[PDB]
Amino acid sequence: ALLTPGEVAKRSGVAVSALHFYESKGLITSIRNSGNQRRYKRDVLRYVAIIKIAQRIGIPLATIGEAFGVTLSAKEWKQLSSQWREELDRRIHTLVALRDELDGCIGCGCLSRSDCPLRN
Amino acid sequence: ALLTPGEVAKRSGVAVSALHFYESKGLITSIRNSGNQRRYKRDVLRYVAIIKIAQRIGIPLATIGEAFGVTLSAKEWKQLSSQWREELDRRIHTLVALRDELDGCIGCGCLSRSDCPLRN
Ligand code: FES
Ligand code: FES
Repeated sequence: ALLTPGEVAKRSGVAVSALHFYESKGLITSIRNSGNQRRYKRDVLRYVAIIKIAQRIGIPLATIGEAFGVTLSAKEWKQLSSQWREELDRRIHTLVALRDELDGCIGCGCLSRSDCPLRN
Repeated sequence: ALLTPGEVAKRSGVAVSALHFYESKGLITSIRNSGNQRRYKRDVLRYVAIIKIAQRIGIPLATIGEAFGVTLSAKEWKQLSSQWREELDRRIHTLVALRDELDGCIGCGCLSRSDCPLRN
């Protein structure tokens, strides 16, 4: 039912301080009691789980909350999961693009401020 | 011959403070004079140029210096340029790999701590 900060932590593989962070950026929330004695809900593990994946996928921490704006059913996950992949892919290509800029420049070596793609 | 900090800056597109940084991490060097009146050498533009590309390629700032250990002739560039590309590529795939982990998990949505690749 209600998990202690230390519990969510040990079971989500992240420091308590992170749950704080993830709380400051308003990604997860708590329910104080008897002298602000905080606590979290079962599902919370699911979020942090998703949050990590998200970070691992390269999604900026902010854009996380934004997509966290639209019971974390596989239906919902389908969403964040996709928008994020599609995002990952966009990045993937940006590098593949840079990889190519490199490919050309290697044999060159002019590093011309004026014309070298790597330089622009 | 000798470029003022402000000159290397305006012509390399980076703040003077960066040349400082790039000097702290020992990537470029200066030649004080008449009351520590610093100054840089012609070639220095070339380095910073390379440094930026490097950063743009994703190469960690440290590993820059290390590869800066082995007249910046197209011969030399061939080196750093390659080791870096080869590096970029390795990264490129790591994501393509993650992209796939995602691809599978999307339709799922179990986010099982136990078995979900995205989770490990
Ligand atoms: S190094 Fe000459 S085109 Fe880039
Ligand atoms: S969400 Fe089920 S395998 Fe990853």
